[PDB]
Amino acid sequence: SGFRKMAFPSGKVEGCMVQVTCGTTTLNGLWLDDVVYCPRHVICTSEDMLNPNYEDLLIRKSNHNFLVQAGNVQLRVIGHSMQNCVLKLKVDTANPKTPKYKFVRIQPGQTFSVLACYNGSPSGVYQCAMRPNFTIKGSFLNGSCGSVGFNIDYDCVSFCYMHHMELPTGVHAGTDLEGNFYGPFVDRQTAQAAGTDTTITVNVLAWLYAAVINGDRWFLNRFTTTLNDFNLVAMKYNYEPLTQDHVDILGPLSAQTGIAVLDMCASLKELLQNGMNGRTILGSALLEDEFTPFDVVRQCSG
Amino acid sequence: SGFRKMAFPSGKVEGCMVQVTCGTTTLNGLWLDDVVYCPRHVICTSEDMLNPNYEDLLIRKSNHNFLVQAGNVQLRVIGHSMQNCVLKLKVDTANPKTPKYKFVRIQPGQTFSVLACYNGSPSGVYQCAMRPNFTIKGSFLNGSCGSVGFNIDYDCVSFCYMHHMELPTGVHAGTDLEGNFYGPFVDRQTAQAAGTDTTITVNVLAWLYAAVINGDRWFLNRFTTTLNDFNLVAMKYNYEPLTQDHVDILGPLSAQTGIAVLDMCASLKELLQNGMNGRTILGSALLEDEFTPFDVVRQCSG
Ligand SMILES: *[C@](O)(C(=O)NC)[C@H](CCC(C)(F)F)NC(=O)[C@@H]1[C@H]2CCC[C@H]2CN1C(=O)[C@@H](NC(=O)OC)C(C)(C)C
Ligand SMILES: *[C@](O)(C(=O)NC)[C@H](CCC(C)(F)F)NC(=O)[C@@H]1[C@H]2CCC[C@H]2CN1C(=O)[C@@H](NC(=O)OC)C(C)(C)C
Repeated sequence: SGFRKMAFPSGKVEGCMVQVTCGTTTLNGLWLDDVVYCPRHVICTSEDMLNPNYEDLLIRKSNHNFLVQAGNVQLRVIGHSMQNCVLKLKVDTANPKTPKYKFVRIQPGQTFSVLACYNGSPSGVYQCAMRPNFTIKGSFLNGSCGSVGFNIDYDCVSFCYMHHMELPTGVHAGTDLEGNFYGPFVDRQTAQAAGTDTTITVNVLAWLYAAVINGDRWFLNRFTTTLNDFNLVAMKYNYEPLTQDHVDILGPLSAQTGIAVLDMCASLKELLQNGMNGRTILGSALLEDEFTPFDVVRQCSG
Repeated sequence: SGFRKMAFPSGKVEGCMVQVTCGTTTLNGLWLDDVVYCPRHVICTSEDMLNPNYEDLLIRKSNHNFLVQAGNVQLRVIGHSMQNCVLKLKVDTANPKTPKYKFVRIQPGQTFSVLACYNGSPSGVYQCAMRPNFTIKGSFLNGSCGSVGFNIDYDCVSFCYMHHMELPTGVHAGTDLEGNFYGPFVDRQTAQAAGTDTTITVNVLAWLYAAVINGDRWFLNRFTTTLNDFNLVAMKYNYEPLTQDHVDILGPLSAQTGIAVLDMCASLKELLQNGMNGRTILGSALLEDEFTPFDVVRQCSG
């Protein structure tokens, strides 16, 4: 029993973190096979950041302008190219610690683990979700650019996020491992703000199932609701629409607990309208939305 | 910016996890140098668990009764001994992935990362605290025994917890890596209950400093309090006493934010008496107590 915000073991990713320096900018890179992936803004100076033309800035660089360090050893850069907002540095050595990996671009609502790094050294691991407004609520300081987010599927590391920036509200923006930003953000130091965020409804329902699996049932009720009437209440509280596909994905949890999805929706509706009345669910006084249905099944079934 | 429940990168510990089987009981072991450490209850049967005499049960075992598997390879057991509630199995191979390590017995209020494992395979990592009642609020299923808790200090892994059991309230009990239980618990399937828990006051204050460092200041006030008057209010809310040593440990955070410890105590007193009035601190509607002052400095300073 128990339910924690649980990250994937980070070992397979720790064995891929390197330091990348270009001029006075040092950040992290991801070394897989003979390629090091990092944010392309590693080529910028403070003046360039305001409005950079990355194609020009990269044309002015050579392989020797990039210093890649894997622990105590230097990896010679033998080639370079830009793919969207990432820079790919071909190196002379294939990483012997390269795990089985994939690059995936996730959807909002999906969770992942972040391995926060500084100077190519892993510092900590935590669990995030891609918010509906395409930001992540991470914990990143200057030097963390190039830190990655990932999921582990059996023995395959699926990389889904690379860190690039912090928005004025303290939330974070970045790209997939092919350098495409999540959301409308751009890698330039200019006025950008996250849109209004919403609650990931399917994940709140998944976490209410986790609470039931763990013996927290106080919020359950005899009522059911229709998907339409639930969505009418959900919109009012800035919750994402619950779809029939979401109801289907919650099927296994619904069957394991004997509580139909629309029955759980009536509990969520009652919680949204009345609050918790001084009570907690899984040690939280707020409705948690950063566990997917898969995270709940994984953690509760091992 | 940002503040998350952050675990240490688990790689160094993942490289030490093995599976240990004795009869039909399979659990996890920790392989460091040529020794595998695991819960001694691996030698018990369901009938033995009610009231075992471990000295007898171990005398009846031989090295060949223990099956140690490190991934796909079998590690031959060449010796065995019991130290408190842990079993130490000497094996024919020294772990080539043995990090720089120490075994430490932590105090209540200290935090650590748990690498949850099943059949010698790491499943997830999360952050815990040793509660004042000597339990941990973990997330563990059957098969997780032998999973360890640790801190990483520079390049040294300090192991502090090995998982053994779950109490009726859903919280967890275990030992240090030398097999001494935290708290009054014993490794036998009999009536045991955790005592009433309290809030780790020094950690709540550390997290209020983390909130200020991250721009959350709504709870601050112009008042100060005395250590005695704060402790009089703290006892009323089941909070641990705040000591002068705690006030000293919070010194660096107090100096970085310009808010004296007793000034922050007046904020905590006001929060305990009035509540949050619909507001949150670092995304929480409860006062968090599972970040130590060191965790805050580490995460906020990188
Ligand atoms: C990152 O480049 C790094 O770690 N380099 C050593 C750095 C990470 C900062 C933080 C707080 F998120 F960890 N990112 C930046 O400084 C980025 C940089 C690349 C893309 C634009 C350029 C500015 N920038 C920012 O994060 C700025 N934010 C915005 O411009 O938001 C619209 C600030 C420096 C935070 C104002
Ligand atoms: C652990 O032995 C294991 O993973 N083995 C394969 C197991 C872990 C259970 C859990 C839920 F915490 F992950 N631990 C036990 O089953 C222990 C076992 C060793 C010490 C006593 C004996 C019973 N036990 C318990 O956890 C029981 N709890 C108590 O007896 O609490 C007083 C239950 C089986 C949970 C009732």
